[PDB]
Amino acid sequence: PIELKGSSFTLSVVHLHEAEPEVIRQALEDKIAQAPAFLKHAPVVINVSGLESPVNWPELHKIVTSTGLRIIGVSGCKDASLKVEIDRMGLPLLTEGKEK
Amino acid sequence: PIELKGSSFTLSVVHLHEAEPEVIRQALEDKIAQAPAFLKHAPVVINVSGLESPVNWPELHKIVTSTGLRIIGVSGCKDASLKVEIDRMGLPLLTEGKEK
Repeated sequence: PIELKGSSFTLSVVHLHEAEPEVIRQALEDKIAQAPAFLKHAPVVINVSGLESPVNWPELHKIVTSTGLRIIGVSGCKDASLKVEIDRMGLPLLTEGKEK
Repeated sequence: PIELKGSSFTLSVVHLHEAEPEVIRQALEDKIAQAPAFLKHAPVVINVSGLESPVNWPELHKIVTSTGLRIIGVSGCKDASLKVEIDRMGLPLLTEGKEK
């Protein structure tokens, strides 16, 4: 009645780099206008490896979703208390594979 | 400030087969007890290709999440009104790749 399998999926990953909350919002909006086919309502993994601790995750989360991007999970997290904040929302942490 | 990339992820996929709502719940619980490491709170893609139209998605959704599985997206959907019901929740439809 129920079967558990592994599978490869090709997901879009938004690599965030250290910047002011308003600069991030602006950059995301500009990218959605530039690439509407790829980014309008896009389900995405958020890569936070380019961010510097401490990350204000409730704020960043609200900025990303405010743009319509649907956050699948978060990759590149090393910081322990950033992990706690991500789990509090119940978002998966994910491990990336080869570029696709 | 922001970079868009493609990447491969290996996600767990729960292949659902046509069965009574209560039989599905039972099977999911048994699988969580059998394989707790792989399935307790597991983020998962739900494959509905083994299901027969019409699917009662609000009901099935509530049964799957009731067990603690976190639904990443849904794969194998062909039925058009099942797609509508899935989008109403804002869940991504996903395309599977090679077994991993």
